[PDB]
Amino acid sequence: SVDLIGINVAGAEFTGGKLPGKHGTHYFFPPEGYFEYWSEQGIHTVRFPLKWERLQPSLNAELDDVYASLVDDMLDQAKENDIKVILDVHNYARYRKKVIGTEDVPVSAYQDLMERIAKRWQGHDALFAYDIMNEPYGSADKLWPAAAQAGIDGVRKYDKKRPLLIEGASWSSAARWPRYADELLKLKDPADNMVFSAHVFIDEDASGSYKKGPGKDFEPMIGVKRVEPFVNWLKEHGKKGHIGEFGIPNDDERWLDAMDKLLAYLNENCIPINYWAAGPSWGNYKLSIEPKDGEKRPQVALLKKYAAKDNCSDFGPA
Ligand SMILES: OC[C@H]1O[C@@H](O[C@H]2[C@H](O)[C@@H](O)[C@H](O)O[C@@H]2CO)[C@H](O)[C@@H](O)[C@@H]1O
Repeated sequence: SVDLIGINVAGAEFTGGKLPGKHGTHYFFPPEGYFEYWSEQGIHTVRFPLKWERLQPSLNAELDDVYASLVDDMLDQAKENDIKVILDVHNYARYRKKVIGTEDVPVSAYQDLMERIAKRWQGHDALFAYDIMNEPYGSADKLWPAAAQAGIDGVRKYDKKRPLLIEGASWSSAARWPRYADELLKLKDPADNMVFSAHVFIDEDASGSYKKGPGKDFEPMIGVKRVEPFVNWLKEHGKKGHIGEFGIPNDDERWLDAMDKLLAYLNENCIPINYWAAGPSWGNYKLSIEPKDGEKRPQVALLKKYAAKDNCSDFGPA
């Protein structure tokens, strides 16, 4: 099913500078019992970041069985708790700091990664979709459309049914989406099941740092206004959409009001959201909705409120 309400469960992509790194020290998968809390809160879809270099420490070669087995176990526990998972290659269109499409990371190497991801997990009932790359940016922007096509071709060799979540240039900015997304119109999916996925924060520079508070003259519809360029481009071109990353601090009611207004707008257009972020090792991270003693998480009640209003059967907009 297409749930409008989902969460990011981050941690497996942490500490990108430590490769391969050590599980429990540099990166973190959900412990056993982790998904139980979110299942009882009525959350049934999870977006799960992964690091390409840990999945595949050598281009064009087999996946690392140790890290991939941690993914196996995660998907099993999601199935235990009635959760479907979006796998997210959280790599900014780069492998070991080099852009997909340059000499050292040819698009064929990216295609090989996605072939291997799809081959290993297409048979897993808990797998919902592939977010084939998180936030292309910078020098990756011009090369990203060609990379995306190779990623699509790779998955479709082994999985011809699941949705493919296609992010855009410029950190997949929702507010800036129409400036660059026309180049994504050339993408071809034999299965005709692509969904575009933009990201939005409502701080000053949309970086999600929230260095400052809402400030005076704060516009509660700011979240709606920053996703309107994305949703209107989807309507103009007859495409389907998704918001794969959005989060707010827990310390100002004005943030919550804007998140309510955003979720209402997304509901009216059948656009799913993945809140950024839950996860087992976030510590004091200001956007975390993971339960923490000496923290309250008023974003969760808002998510649950709109999960009960979800009467969409497919990705919108209409
Ligand atoms: O949006 C999350 C993403 O933002 C990056 O900051 C961008 C920002 O998105 C953009 O709106 C602004 O104009 O430029 C900055 C970059 O200088 C940030 O670098 C990422 O870590 C983050 O994932």
